[PDB]
Amino acid sequence: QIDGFVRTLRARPEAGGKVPVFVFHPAGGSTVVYEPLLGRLPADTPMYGFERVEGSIEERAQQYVPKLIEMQGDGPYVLVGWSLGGVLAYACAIGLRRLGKDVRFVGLIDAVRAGEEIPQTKEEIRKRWDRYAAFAEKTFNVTIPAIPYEQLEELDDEGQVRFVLDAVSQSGVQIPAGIIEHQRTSYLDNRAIDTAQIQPYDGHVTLYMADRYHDDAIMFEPRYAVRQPDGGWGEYVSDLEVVPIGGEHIQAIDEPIIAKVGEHMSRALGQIEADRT
Ligand SMILES: CCC(C)(C)c1ccc(S(=O)(=O)N[C@@H](Cc2ccccc2)[C@@H](O)Cc2nc(N(C)C)no2)cc1
Ligand SMILES: CCC(C)(C)c1ccc(S(=O)(=O)N[C@@H](Cc2ccccc2)[C@@H](O)Cc2nc(N(C)C)no2)cc1
Repeated sequence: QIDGFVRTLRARPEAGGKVPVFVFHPAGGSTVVYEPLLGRLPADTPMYGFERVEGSIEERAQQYVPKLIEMQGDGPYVLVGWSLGGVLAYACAIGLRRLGKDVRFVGLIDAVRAGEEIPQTKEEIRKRWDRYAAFAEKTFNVTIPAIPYEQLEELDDEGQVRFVLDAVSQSGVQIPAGIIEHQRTSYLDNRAIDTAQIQPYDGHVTLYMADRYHDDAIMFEPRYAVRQPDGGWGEYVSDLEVVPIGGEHIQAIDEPIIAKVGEHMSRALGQIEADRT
């Protein structure tokens, strides 16, 4: 079922069988988010999921790649991710092609960059914690105390979350460990994405593109309110296919919208099966 950070969603047969689909977890989720999609792919398509690991996007990809190669050798690799999962899947594609492997398909499920660039100032840090508090108040129906932003401004990201945690606690909200963990790791995944530089990629990428970011995303980061038609990826990917799916970011992995992703993706997998012969 789960081996290290690999989840089997559908095991491959001992020999032969279709090309496996590798899916990568989003922020604050496991790879069980990909079950609806699995149900929209051909019968007997294997699927394996990469769960969370620590580091820069690059350092995460560096841990996934040894395992991808252990499971699939030379290729063909099919790599899919929703949201952060999409960033991870693409990082892995970069790395696999550089090692001389065969990546046939990268499917970014609404992995869309913020419409504008995020400063790097002490003011932005203050504003981001403000937005996080408003999100946490709405999401958990609690009161978050005002933070003294001096002596937090100067810390790194982990130092910043540690301090906000001590502040929430000292105000008298005891947070379940599971929730502390989840929100810390999600926040740090967001920071990993933001500080990563996207690398050019001369393979085929498919971007499944929703209409907009959902409310909580826009509340957390207002720049998600604006989208480039190419999701920010046209800069880096010469062979980019953009498939419109409608709806919001958060509905992209739910029915009915995942039927569009699944239909399109099935034909891609069909072509790949036709050629392995
Ligand atoms: C559901 C997975 C996924 C990837 C789609 C997701 C993960 C996390 C979030 S969140 O961080 O922005 N909000 C969460 C806040 C929380 C964290 C930890 C413990 C309890 C709660 C929940 O509200 C989310 C959630 N949705 C549901 N539904 C039943 C819709 N349950 O939890 C949003 C979507
Ligand atoms: C830390 C608190 C919380 C729950 C609000 C949060 C914030 C930010 C993220 S995120 O970094 O994973 N943001 C996602 C959009 C979203 C917002 C909000 C919720 C889910 C999802 C995509 O924006 C990622 C993503 N980046 C890209 N790029 C191309 C850079 N593609 O997808 C995740 C949870």
